[PDB]
Amino acid sequence: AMITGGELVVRTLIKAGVEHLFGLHGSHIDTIFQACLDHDVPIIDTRHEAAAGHAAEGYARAGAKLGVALVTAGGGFTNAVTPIANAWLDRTPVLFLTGSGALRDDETNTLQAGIDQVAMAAPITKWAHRVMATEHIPRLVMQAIRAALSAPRGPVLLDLPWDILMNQIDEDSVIIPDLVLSAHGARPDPADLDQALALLRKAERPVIVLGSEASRTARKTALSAFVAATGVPVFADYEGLSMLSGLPDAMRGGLVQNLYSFAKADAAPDLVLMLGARFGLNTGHGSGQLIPHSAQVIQVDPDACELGRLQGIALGIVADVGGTIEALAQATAQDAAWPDRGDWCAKVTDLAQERYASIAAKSSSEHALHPFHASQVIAKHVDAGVTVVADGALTYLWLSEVMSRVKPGGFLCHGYLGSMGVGFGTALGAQVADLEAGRRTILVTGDGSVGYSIGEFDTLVRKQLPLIVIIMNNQSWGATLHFQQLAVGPNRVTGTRLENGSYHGVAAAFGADGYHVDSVESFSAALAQALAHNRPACINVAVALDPIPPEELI
Amino acid sequence: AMITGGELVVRTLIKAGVEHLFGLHGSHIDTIFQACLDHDVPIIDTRHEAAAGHAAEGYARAGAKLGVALVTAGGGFTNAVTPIANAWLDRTPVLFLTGSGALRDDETNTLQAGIDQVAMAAPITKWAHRVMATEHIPRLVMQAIRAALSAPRGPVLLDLPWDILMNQIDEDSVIIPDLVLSAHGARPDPADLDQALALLRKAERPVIVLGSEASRTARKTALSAFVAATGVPVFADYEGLSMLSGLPDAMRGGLVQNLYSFAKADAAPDLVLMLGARFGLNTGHGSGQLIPHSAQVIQVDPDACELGRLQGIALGIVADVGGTIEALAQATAQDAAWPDRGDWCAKVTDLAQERYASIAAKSSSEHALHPFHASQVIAKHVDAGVTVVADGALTYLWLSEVMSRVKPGGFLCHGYLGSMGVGFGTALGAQVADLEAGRRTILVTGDGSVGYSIGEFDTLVRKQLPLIVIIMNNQSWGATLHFQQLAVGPNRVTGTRLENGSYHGVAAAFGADGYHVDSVESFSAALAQALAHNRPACINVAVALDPIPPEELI
Amino acid sequence: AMITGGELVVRTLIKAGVEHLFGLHGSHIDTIFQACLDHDVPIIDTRHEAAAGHAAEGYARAGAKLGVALVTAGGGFTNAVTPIANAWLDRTPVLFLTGSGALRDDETNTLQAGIDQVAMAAPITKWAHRVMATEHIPRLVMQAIRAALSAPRGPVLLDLPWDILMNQIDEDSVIIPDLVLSAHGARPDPADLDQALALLRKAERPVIVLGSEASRTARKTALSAFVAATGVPVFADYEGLSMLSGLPDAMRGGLVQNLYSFAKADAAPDLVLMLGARFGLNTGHGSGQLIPHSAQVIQVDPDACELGRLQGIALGIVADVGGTIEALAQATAQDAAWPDRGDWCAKVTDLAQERYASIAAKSSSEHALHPFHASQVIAKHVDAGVTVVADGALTYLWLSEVMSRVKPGGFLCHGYLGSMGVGFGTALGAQVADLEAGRRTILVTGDGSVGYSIGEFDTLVRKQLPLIVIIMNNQSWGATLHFQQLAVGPNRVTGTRLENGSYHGVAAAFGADGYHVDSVESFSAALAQALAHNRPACINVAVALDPIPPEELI
Ligand SMILES: COP(=O)(O)[C@@](O)(c1ccccc1)c1sc(CCOP(=O)(O)OP(=O)(O)O)c(C)[n+]1Cc1cnc(C)nc1N
Ligand SMILES: COP(=O)(O)[C@@](O)(c1ccccc1)c1sc(CCOP(=O)(O)OP(=O)(O)O)c(C)[n+]1Cc1cnc(C)nc1N
Ligand SMILES: COP(=O)(O)[C@@](O)(c1ccccc1)c1sc(CCOP(=O)(O)OP(=O)(O)O)c(C)[n+]1Cc1cnc(C)nc1N
Ligand SMILES: COP(=O)(O)[C@@](O)(c1ccccc1)c1sc(CCOP(=O)(O)OP(=O)(O)O)c(C)[n+]1Cc1cnc(C)nc1N
Ligand SMILES: [Ca+2]
Ligand SMILES: [Ca+2]
Ligand SMILES: [Ca+2]
Repeated sequence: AMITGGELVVRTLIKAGVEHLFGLHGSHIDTIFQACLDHDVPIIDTRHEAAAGHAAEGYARAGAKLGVALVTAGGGFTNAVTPIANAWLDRTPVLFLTGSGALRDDETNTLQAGIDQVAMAAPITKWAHRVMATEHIPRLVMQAIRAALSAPRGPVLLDLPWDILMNQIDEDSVIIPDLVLSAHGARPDPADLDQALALLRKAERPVIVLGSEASRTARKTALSAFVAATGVPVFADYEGLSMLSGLPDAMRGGLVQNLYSFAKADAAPDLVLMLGARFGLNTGHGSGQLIPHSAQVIQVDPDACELGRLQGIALGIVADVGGTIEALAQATAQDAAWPDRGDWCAKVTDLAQERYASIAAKSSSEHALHPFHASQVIAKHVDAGVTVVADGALTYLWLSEVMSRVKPGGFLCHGYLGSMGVGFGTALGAQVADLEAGRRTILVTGDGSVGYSIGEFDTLVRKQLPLIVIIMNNQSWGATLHFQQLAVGPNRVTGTRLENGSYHGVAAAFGADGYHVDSVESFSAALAQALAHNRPACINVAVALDPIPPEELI
Repeated sequence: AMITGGELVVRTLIKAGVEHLFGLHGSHIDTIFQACLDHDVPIIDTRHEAAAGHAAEGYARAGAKLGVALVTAGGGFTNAVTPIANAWLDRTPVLFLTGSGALRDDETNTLQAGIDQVAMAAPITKWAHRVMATEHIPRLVMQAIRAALSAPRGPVLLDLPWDILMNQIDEDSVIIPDLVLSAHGARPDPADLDQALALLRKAERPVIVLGSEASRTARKTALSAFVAATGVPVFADYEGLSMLSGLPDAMRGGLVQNLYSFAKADAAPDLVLMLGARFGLNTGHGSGQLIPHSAQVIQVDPDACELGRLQGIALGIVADVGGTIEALAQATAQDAAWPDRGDWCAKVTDLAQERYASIAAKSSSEHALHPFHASQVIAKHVDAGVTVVADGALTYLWLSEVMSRVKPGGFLCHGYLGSMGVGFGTALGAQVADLEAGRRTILVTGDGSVGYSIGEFDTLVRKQLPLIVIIMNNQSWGATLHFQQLAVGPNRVTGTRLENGSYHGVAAAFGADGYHVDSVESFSAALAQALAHNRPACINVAVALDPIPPEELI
Repeated sequence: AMITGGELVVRTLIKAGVEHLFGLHGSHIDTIFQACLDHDVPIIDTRHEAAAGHAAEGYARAGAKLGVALVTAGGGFTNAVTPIANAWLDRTPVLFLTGSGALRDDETNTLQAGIDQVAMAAPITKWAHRVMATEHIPRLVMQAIRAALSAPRGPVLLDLPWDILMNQIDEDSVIIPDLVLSAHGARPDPADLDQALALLRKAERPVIVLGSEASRTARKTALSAFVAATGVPVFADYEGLSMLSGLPDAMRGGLVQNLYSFAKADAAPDLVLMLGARFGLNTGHGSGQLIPHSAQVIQVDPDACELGRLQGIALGIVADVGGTIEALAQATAQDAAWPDRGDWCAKVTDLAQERYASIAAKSSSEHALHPFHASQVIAKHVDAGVTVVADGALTYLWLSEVMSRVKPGGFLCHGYLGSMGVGFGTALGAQVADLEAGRRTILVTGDGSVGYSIGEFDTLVRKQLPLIVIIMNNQSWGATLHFQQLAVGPNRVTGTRLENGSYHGVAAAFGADGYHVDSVESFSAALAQALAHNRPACINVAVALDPIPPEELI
């Protein structure tokens, strides 16, 4: 009859539909651990709270659902701050559940207390709040979930004092609310949708650019219907890329990065329809190099701040991206009078091929394995049944060159934070979500980045998650070493070299399969072997450092 | 060719469509004052930054547009804090432009610097930011405006360093952006809209409740079309009241407080459609006294946190309230005949009438003028050409009982903050907005509350604003004195009596017309005379303290 | 046996030795009001929380003790923010006690809640904290007081939820702690004190500069002993000025401002001993105009950040200023071998006279009363039995010219915030403290500044505080109008004129004595008459606008 506050948390999460949590144990949060045991709710316990926080992100991004992180008081929270900051800029729906010092014995200099965790998370969350009463738990947890899941998606910090969690109350008096929040996002006014479709109809070279919000809602059947009716080529940033996987080949522009060479071929887009894609790092800021200044821009984003923040736009609609794609498909289903644009769809594909073929001709593995050749080996295994998680710096910049011609089930790369090392946790959580959908997860990381969470091979083995970790070992912090050589001088390299360590040996010591390769053939076999087994795998790949990816210079 | 940073602010403001500013001069913000002088943009300068901030709120609320407050470094900002907090909780679109210490001489213990103004405003603003470069001004001002105007509406702080404002750049080097933000808000998914209407048709006693976001968008014709087609009675909180003024009489429930006596009469609403109305103070929190626990609730709000915040709902839609109303009118114009609902509308009217009649029978002006009788005198002068601003606890609690039967052009009352004294500034700015709309502003306030900004009679006289200030003088901080008597004891009054001061004398000293009255006949005459003149006025009304308004008890 | 949380607050304040509180009533904080009634502890209730907050500052500054402000939830707190910011930069010990929304019904959109008051005050307090349990009240209130009173002095925000205050607990179980904090501040290491005294002994032109921390501890008998033994001239900023009142005339350098002309007469100080005085607005930043670059600087400040922040120093000691003055006196009491320096003490006095005599020759009241002549009239009445509070801009800049030759009991002027209008509240609280010591308080304010808190004449009358309010009426926001004329042009004056209002008429309407004067003779009589009566007084003084004070240009 009397239940704990931690029991109230879990019962509310269950009603919200959460099936997995990611965390690291603390006594402060044991009531949640105990309640999850009773309800058969798995908590994937990691070796670092950061890895657990990133895992919650990866699960959310790969699964297009809510991710739930569970950390303890003090160091538990502070270790989860990078994940929060990452999810903030990436717009990923994660409920960060954290313990804190009991409300009683406030200001007593006790263990794991004395830190204002809410204030620390306030600048990097949609909502950061501390629970003041055990009876408030169900409604506040549900409020937190509603905040995280709504447009634009983002992290929420819910702080649960040890006091509030251990407290026992009458279960018959406290109500557990349902998640009553519409799955269909708000759509544009018909007049705005008409104006958008009217501009798209008279455009000579229209282009659609998808952002992260297009991935969160994942209206794939609606997207295909709109694209098949209009015949407009679709581009996407890293986070929007997996949304292109269900589209016909002739309509796939790929990553927005290869819209760079369009100005030179006098093929700079006439109209650009930005759906969730923001003006920033991925879309070339307000330089006009990707999104042209001469082009008329229709931008749809749940945040009005983003509406033409770095560039003049022709139309700015505040609405949900999933709802807009749904609306665009619905309106165009009865239209049936759209221009051909087959020649324009051929031009965007040829220009993307022009880029890829140019890089291939300049790449050679005559002495050491070229990063681009290493990227191709992975690309050969990438389809709708595979989630690719990208970390490192040169590693991801090289990998992006092969990603726009394959159709991944998921592509989870760096966002605005660009924080090295987030990939391991991200991929771990992604694999948990991929197990549900019957997909395989592959992490492509740098030798520098992998060291951040290399202890997670233990978690892979303990939890039997068949994640394949590919380390692009160029014996250094690559892109930073490249900056030292190019921006300062060839003899000005310090603190960027990493000429030590057997990463596959580390993985083997944790119980995971460890491969080490230094050629195309050996890497091909190791990757094929890793895919064939239902085990955690590490593939340490010896890769050349000298080559400069086009995206580094740009 | 060379223009100041202040010029960039003003040129962006003009391109945004702002015609009035409210502020207090400072040397740090002089470049904005000088630029407004050149462009003939009037800055209504007050005697307190709080009044200027409140005036911008009142201008925003009465004119259903963007209010712009303009304050200086240090104390200029800190004096604007209450207006910011008030605009935050009330959801009013106000751009707060503030000066700050120069970026040069940072951390030099200089005049009006040394306080982190953004950090202070961050917990109570949609966005708070400090400009780092003069070149960034136009895009940042525009971004701030887009943030303020978008759902849910709210205040934005733009911190503009003296250094940044004084700096001069070539006018052709930085472009002034247009306000490219759709005036049409996002609307619900057709499926959600159809479920809402399906519930509305099936309901036996359906009710609509409007909130602040309905007033901000002001889709009056759409609301009228939707209401007439469905025949469903409409209620509103304080801020949504003026949106009932264009609606047919039989469909008017008045203020949401009227729902209280519906449970006793077995007439508790079967269904309630909440449009912008949040679960909180004005709707009876989660008590179920106004919004019944047994009712099926359709809630429409731009913020997902609010959806079923304190009470379980049947359907939670995240969308713009104005866009939703427009979508509801559009859908109900082209569907099947809706049920009559004539008898239910009559029941709503009669219960509101029975409350009004019950108070009138218990109100007696023998010995001293009764607050309800004083409220009736004002009520006989309220219509579409009148904006009523309410302050002062017991004052507005009594005044609310007469506001449902009348149809004001605007009704600006306390929100969640419930800060005494905000009314004067609010009414001052509302009068500026009413002047271009051809309306008259009347402030109804307490003797305690008026003292906060009593120096604004000077501003009324200097700027020739014909605001009528009605002071309900019960010679005390009334409601708080009642709290002491009811909750503690009869001999337990302390710090709540104000048995001093001729407020009509104060106004006269500032040059305003000053009336002192103590009866129905004398107050009627004074108010009639004040309405007949194009002059600012103060009517000091001696009123009884003992009467307890129904709304105080509940 | 069972007592409220508000009772615990008052019992703790009593044990701390507080005899007065300054506030404005709210139901949220009624338990404190009720407990003060029972214990005969006066709460000076004002007409604005800002005035109450400033009153707490003034009481603290004039009394050299702890000031206690008491404000309610929501608007109560936000109205008190300017006082907090002012006390923060001024380093004045004030305990800001604020109500807030009950911890139960957190996140319920209820009255006066939903604002994070702690986060808003965090950037401008030594400590901002919310009380989480009724049992914690006594220890946390005492902790707050210890924080405010210790070096450097500053404001503390203690947030007391309505919940926590109304809660009743067993009085026999909760202990009320004593204030156990040493009144003698920490002193420098003997080696540092020796090095300081050794530099002072060989110096040709040594000067002592006192800051606010010298006033807070007020070690007057120790200061005189050190000055009489060494014969070093003593300067002070506005806040340190009253500490010079017990010194011999030949040792009084006055305000640090007249150290400006020392470089021209080749009398730029050889050594400067800064005691609590910071590098900033009052000491001419790091320009070298007051504190020379060639001079060796010994700086003593409880904050290490301040130790040579804008200028190179020779010795930096982190210690309490009161403890240092005590230590300097103790060491020099047995020394008795100090150089004469009578000629240097004569030179500093002559240079101060040179300044005063130069201004007098340029001042004329032939057409309108000159601000300097008006300042002289006040100066004639200023001694150890008088506290002078200075507001306005030109008003205080002119008044500072006559202050360095009189010996005020107190001088409370603007600090770094420079916030216009703070003077009324400041003076009101100062008068309460002056009633204890048998002193009279005189506020010298501008016509612009007085409008901020002009309703406080009511409080003066209600509480029978004999404060004399002198308004220097130049029909405008003077210094800002001067900036428009000098920095932009003679025809570029907007929003700075105030050609309306009878301020004495306003004061008379509130029940206070109202004088209006426009000549030396009439002002002399009005001031003499105001001093003769034990009543609140307003002296509206017609004063010339055109004259430019030397401190404005500098
Ligand atoms: C009472 O609180 P407890 O939860 O029991 C814990 O916080 C603790 C217990 C006793 C002393 C100090 C800390 C402890 S003790 C503890 C186990 C440490 O395991 P380890 O194998 O390192 O040493 P040992 O105890 O087996 O000798 C954990 C995970 N926590 C929670 C925790 C999680 N993540 C981070 C970053 N810091 C933490 N303190
Ligand atoms: C331009 O800025 P850069 O400093 O060069 C850097 O931030 C970056 C990020 C994205 C693309 C290119 C460079 C990068 S790139 C980089 C090297 C990564 O080395 P890694 O071995 O993982 O991959 P690779 O580049 O050698 O293939 C570092 C250390 N940083 C700074 C950094 C430090 N610590 C953390 C948590 N995150 C970071 N991003
Ligand atoms: C329940 O809380 P209460 O303390 O009773 C109070 O906050 C209140 C009471 C009923 C409705 C709304 C607010 C009220 S009501 C109230 C008295 C208002 O006096 P006034 O003479 O203005 O009008 P009236 O009641 O006599 O008609 C005060 C001082 N307060 C606290 C307060 C103090 N300072 C500021 C800036 N805002 C505030 N709300
Ligand atoms: C150099 O900056 P300035 O803007 O000129 C100003 O801040 C100032 C402060 C100290 C000395 C000189 C000027 C001043 S001086 C000033 C005029 C004060 O007029 P007042 O009638 O009170 O006295 P006087 O100068 O005419 O004798 C104003 C409005 N401001 C800006 C301001 C606005 N609102 C608040 C709460 N505090 C402020 N300080
Ligand atoms: Ca690498
Ligand atoms: Ca009243
Ligand atoms: Ca003046």
